[PDB]
Formats: sequence, structure tokens, C-alpha cells
Amino acid sequence: SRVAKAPVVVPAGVDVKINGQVITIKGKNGELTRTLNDAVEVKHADNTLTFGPRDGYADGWAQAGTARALLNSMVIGVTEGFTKKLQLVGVGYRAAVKGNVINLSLGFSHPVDHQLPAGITAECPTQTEIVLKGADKQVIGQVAADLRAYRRPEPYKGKGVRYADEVVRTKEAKKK
Amino acid sequence: MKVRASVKKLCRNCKIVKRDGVIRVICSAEPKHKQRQG
Amino acid sequence: MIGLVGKKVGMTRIFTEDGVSIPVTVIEVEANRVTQVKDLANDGYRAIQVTTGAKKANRVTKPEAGHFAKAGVEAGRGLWEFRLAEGEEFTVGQSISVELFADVKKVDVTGTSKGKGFAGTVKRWNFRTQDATHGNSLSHRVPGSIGQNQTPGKVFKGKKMAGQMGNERVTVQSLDVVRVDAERNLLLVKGAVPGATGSDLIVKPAVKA
Amino acid sequence: MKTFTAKPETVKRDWYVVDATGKTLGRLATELARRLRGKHKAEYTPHVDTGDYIIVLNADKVAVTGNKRTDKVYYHHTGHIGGIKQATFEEMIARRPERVIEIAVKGMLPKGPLGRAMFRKLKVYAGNEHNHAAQQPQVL
RNA sequence: GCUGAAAGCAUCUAAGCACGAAACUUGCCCCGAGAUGAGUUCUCCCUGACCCUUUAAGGGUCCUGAAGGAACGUUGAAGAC
RNA sequence: GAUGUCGGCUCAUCACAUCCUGGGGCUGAAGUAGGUCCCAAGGGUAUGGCUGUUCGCCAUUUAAAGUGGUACGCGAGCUGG
RNA sequence: GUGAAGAGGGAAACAACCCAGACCGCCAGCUAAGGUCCCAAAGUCAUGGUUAAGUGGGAAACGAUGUGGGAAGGCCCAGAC
Ligand SMILES: [Mg+2]
Ligand SMILES: [Mg+2]
Ligand SMILES: [Mg+2]
Ligand SMILES: [Mg+2]
Ligand SMILES: [Mg+2]
Ligand SMILES: [Mg+2]
Ligand SMILES: [Mg+2]
Ligand SMILES: [Mg+2]
Ligand SMILES: [Mg+2]
Ligand SMILES: [Mg+2]
Ligand SMILES: [Mg+2]
Ligand SMILES: [Mg+2]
Repeated sequence: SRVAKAPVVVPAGVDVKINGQVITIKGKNGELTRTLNDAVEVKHADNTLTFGPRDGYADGWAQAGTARALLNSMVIGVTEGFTKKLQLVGVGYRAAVKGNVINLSLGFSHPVDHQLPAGITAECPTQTEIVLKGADKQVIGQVAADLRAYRRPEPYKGKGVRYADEVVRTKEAKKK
Repeated sequence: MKVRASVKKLCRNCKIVKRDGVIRVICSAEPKHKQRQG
Repeated sequence: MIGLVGKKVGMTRIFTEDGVSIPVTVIEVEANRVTQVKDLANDGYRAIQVTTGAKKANRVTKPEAGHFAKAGVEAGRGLWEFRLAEGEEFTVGQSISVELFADVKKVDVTGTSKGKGFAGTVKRWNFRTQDATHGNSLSHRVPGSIGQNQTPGKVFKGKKMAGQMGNERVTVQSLDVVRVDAERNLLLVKGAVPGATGSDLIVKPAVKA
Repeated sequence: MKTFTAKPETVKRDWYVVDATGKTLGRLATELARRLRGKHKAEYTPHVDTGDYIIVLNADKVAVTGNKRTDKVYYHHTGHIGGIKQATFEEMIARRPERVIEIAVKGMLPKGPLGRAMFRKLKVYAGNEHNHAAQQPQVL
């Protein structure tokens, strides 16, 4: 039509497996599974994978799109190693890591330590930068925000941990 | 502001106005400006 | 999770100039497990304990037989705890009067409130009154009952109609303990404590937090 | 004279172990109800006692309707006013799944004495083949 | 808010996930197995003879009467009784 | 062939279109304080002067002094202005 | 036209609305209105299609890329969205 999804290679490391519905993948990165919906019928010839809609039911066809993509990311994650980094701006704001507990000195009375789930560590190349990186893109996303969420940037200044991309310059001029 | 009924949407860059019925004119991609569901 | 024995009067310990300290001094002699409830059988966890031993020459047979291990011993009451790791005693294997509470923790005295007896809506709940300018019939006493009218009057089974005050439990909750006296088992608390003379009392640990 | 219907005092005690350990809810209730009153009727009659013992296993499992899993309350109202009026949803049924089903199967009874002492012929049970002691001896 | 289709993008929703209030369930205190769905555990006491039936239903006599309860009395920081 | 009026006292019970406190969105939101809308009924939600008043105005408090239903709640419960 | 001066069945309950006018008796049949999963008599009926909101089972202006169907158009394998 103008959209769909058909490709999903299985290079080295890509040790995909299906158990009726379940799909466990392996590789240089980690062990990620993701039992899709029920109708789902994914397989694997030698390289291309393919979702399986029990039939052309409304909530059954589109269920393919969201699927042929999720697994694909599982592959793109396991082979590349996912990264995403945010930056902290504002006086006093600092950064630090000690394995998991990424101590955070933002601007409250006492600093904190966000313990990241397993599969994604983080590194502060400086007291200003934090670069998280792991396999599963899921835990990646939530923790990406779960972190910046500790202090969302405010317009008047911009201060507050922001994704290292956020267009938000600053405010609309103040007033009263 | 976040309205109750429906005040259309106006502007261009406003949200696709798609979701669970969320109109509110504003035009997102206005770092500060953000008239919407609330 | 701690002995339970009767109290007796209250005092003041004046040193360093508190004197505010209003000790309850509730003696807590031996406990003795007497029974150990557990998962299988007995139902839940628990762990009975009759922290007493008052000479009870005349007692009904089943209780007189309720004891069984070494010395035997007899008391009267019979409490227990729950989760922990208490012994398998009977009225043998004394517990202690010095439960583990360190020196500065808050206890939870629990006794049975005194008994006023039948009491008006004036004493039961502080909501009552009425004036003295006229109509001496419904003087400063009788209430004006359940509102409503045509709503048949399900009376909302409460308000506070006169009724005996009860002797119901109380559990003051939270009471810093001042003294204990290892061997001269007394254990003093800070005021409060329901009941009088020498009510059973319980004195729990610190669950109030 | 002519002649009745014969349903003296009857006697058809049973052990039917209606597992219903899966997706069979709602409509499923009707059978537990009808089999309580005597639908095939080997001799029975809507008016005589005997719920024809049944045993619903699991119970703690039902797909429910299409969405009454997150959206349907039960509503009980205690008694002591204070307008407490208790309300609990279905997904909120984690302390005692056994309750439901038994609740549903009810009301569909004659309502009154007969149908009242006829409900117990169900046996709740929320955990498959467990404490089948309710009638461990014989079953079906 | 993440992830992500329908709608190659994008999208907090359609699958799935993450937060989130004195409200809701619980936590705390009291009542609480008449919870007739009448639950549990521990301990105590009773193991003498016959008869008539319309015989498994019993009905009845003598000898026994425990554990316990109650009754009475002295009473109570318990109580209208 | 009788359903006793207004206001007060006593004692209430519910709604939510929420006054205070709790959580959010936008702001012509720097902060502090606010404006408005969403959510929220757990609990809390003034003493007096004048008047029969309800209300109101005034003095002085308060986190705040909510709107409304309940025979404009409440006389086989009080009062009788 | 019905009730009044009309009973029976239906609309949960319900003089007037729908069916229908009770001379008696019957443990005998077919139907009306309305209904056939349980309460509760009888299809968990069949052939096809809609809905996914418990709509059905309360309510307008107006609002919306919800989803079904039919017809006509704008750009576009000289490559559109
Ligand atoms: Mg008089
Ligand atoms: Mg009534
Ligand atoms: Mg009936
Ligand atoms: Mg509201
Ligand atoms: Mg005033
Ligand atoms: Mg009135
Ligand atoms: Mg009078
Ligand atoms: Mg007068
Ligand atoms: Mg007439
Ligand atoms: Mg017929
Ligand atoms: Mg039937
Ligand atoms: Mg409806």
C-alpha cells in the first residue's frame, strides 16, 4: 500500500527462536525475549523473519506492523548495543556513577542515586554528562526519561537534565 | 484552556488532534505555548 | 511478643528535673511458653505464653492439665505472639521480664478500660449540652436525636445514644519505657495505661512505630 | 383420580466435578444453576430440595466478558450507613477469587428457602485439584 | 511518559510497558464463628444390667451419675436487672 | 373526622457544582504570591456587636470560615423572639 | 377508544397504554400481545451483516484521521503521499 514490513535479517549472533508465540534472541549483546500477541505466527527460514497474523482481522493486520518492528529492534539492539545520552545544565548540577547507583546532585537538599535496571549501564564522561547504554530498547527508553524526569528543564532558563537533543532553547520572554 | 467540549484546533503545527478526542487549539512545537487537554 | 502481667498504681521519678516522668510500674513476672502454635496444626504461627503463676490451687481440670513439661507450674491467663522463634517450653523454660527492647524504645501498654457503666450522651461523647434559660424538661442532658423526618429514620445506627461505657481494650500505643529492673520485675512506663488496680494488661513491644 | 408428577423427597446426591478451570464464565453459570435445580431431571421438580452437588474447580480463573475484567464492580453496601457503601472491581478480586462465580451463579436461584439452601451444592475452591476433601471420596 | 503500528514518519494505545493524590485496598485501634458456609488447636470426663415393641426407629425400667455448670453465701476499681 | 409556620438550640446524614488542606495542565507563571481549568468528599471548615431574623453589614480571628439535599433535616426532643 | 361500571395475559411494579370481554367445572389441545440462557414457561435456532461503546439499558447545539457501505474528484511507475 505505501507501508508494511517484510525484512528482518539474521546475521551472526542472531540466534532467534520461537516457542509457539515466544521469541528469544541472542547475540553479542544479551538475552531478550518478547512473546508477541496470540495470532502472531513468526518464524525463520534462514535469514528473513516474518510475523504471522492468524487472519485479515482489523486489530489483527496492524498487529503485524507493531510486531515486525519490535523484533527487528531486538535484532538491531543485540548486534549494535543501544546508546542514548542526556546532559545536565544549571549551576550546582553534577553527574556521577558507581556501577549502578548513578548519584545525582541536581538541586535538591540531598542528592540521590537512581538504580538502573539490568541490561543497561551508564557513564558520566564528566560531572555534566551521562550516557546510558544497553541492549533492550525498552528499559532504555523509560530510564532515559525516568532520569531527566528528576528535574525537567524549565523555559526561563533550560536548567534541568535534558536529553542531549531537546530543541527547547529557553523561554518565551517572562513578564508577570 | 484545556476546554471541555471542542474549540476546533486552529493553527498548523497543532497536534494531529488524534488520540482520545483531544482538540484544543494551540500549535505544538511551541516550546512554551501549549494549549491542550489538561 | 513480650510478657503480660498486671500493673499497680503509678509514680513519679524526679531526677535531672523531669518529674514529668509518670511511671506506671506494671510488674511482669515469669512468662513460660506453655504452648507453641505452629504452621501445620495449631493453625497459624503464634506462640502461647502465660506470663504469670499466681497460686491457683483450685482450677478446673482441663487447665490444670493444660501444663506439661518439667516443673509443670500453673498460672491463669494465656497469650501468645506469632512470627519469631520462641522456645518449645511449657510452664518451664521461662521467657524473661527483660524482653529485647534495649533501653530507649516505645512500648504499647494494653489493658481494659475502667467501667463507668450506663452513661449519658453527655459523658460518652463530648457532643451534648443544652442551655438553662427555659424548658427544664429537656435540660442540659437529653439530645435532639437523629435528624431526618420522612426518611423513615434508619437512624444511621450510631450518633451516640446513651449506653454503658464498656471496659473494652484500649492499647494506648507508643509509650517510652523508663525503667525495667531485671530481677525486681516492674518495668515502668510513662503515664497512660488503662484499667486500674491490677488489670491483666499486656504491654506489647513497639508496633506503633 | 388421575396423577401428579412424582418428586417425593428424591435422593440423587452427586459428585459432578465441574472443573470450569478455564474460559468458561458467565453463561457457564447457567449450567451450574440449572444443574442445581435439576434440568435433565431424572425425577426432580423445581420445587423439591437437593441442589445436586457440583464442584467448580479453580474458579479463580475466568476470561470474563469482553472488558468487565477491569470495568465491573459488584457493589454490596454494608449496613452501618455512614454511607460507606463498598465497591470493588473484578481485577480487584485477588483476596478471594472463590467468591465470584458463586456470586454470579446466585440470584439465578428460585430466591427464597429452597434456592437458598441449594447454593452450597457448589463448593467454591480457587486452586484446581485442591482440598477436594469436600467430597474427596466419590466424583465424576 | 517510554516503545510502537494502523498511517514507511510521527503518535502515551491499538499489543506491551513506567510513573502518579488526604480519594479506593491495605497498614493502626475496637468488635468479630448465629462465618446456620455455625471453622481451628490444646486439655478434661463417662466403657452397669434388662424388657416391649408395629425392630434398625426406637419406646421403657433399675443402677449409676463424671468433667462441668449452676445454686447459695462473702463480695468487686464489675454493674439498672 | 388537623401533615403545627420562620429563626434559634440539640444532634445530625448525604451530594459535589470543593472553601482549606492533597495531585496536575495552561498563564499575560522569574521567585513569592496569585488567575483559571482538570482531578479529588479523607478529614477539617470562627468568636462576637446590631437585629426575631435566615441573611446581611461591622469588629477581630482562621489553613479555611464551602454551595446545596435531607417536610426550606430536626417541637410524641428543647425554645416561643 | 379504554377505565369509571372489566376481570384474564403483556409494559419489572403501573384504573386509562398493547392483547383480549371471565355462564360453571377440566392434572386436554391451538393461538394473541409479548417472549424462549438462569430466576422463569419455551431456539444458548439457522442464513448473512453491524458494534466493541456493556451501545443495547436516559439527554441537545456542536466536535472528531472511530469504524461499515456507495458514488464522484485532485496529484501520481515521465515516480505521487
Ligand atoms: Mg411546661
Ligand atoms: Mg423505608
Ligand atoms: Mg420469583
Ligand atoms: Mg468534581
Ligand atoms: Mg453572625
Ligand atoms: Mg424545615
Ligand atoms: Mg413538648
Ligand atoms: Mg412571641
Ligand atoms: Mg362513580
Ligand atoms: Mg403451540
Ligand atoms: Mg427454561
Ligand atoms: Mg447504558
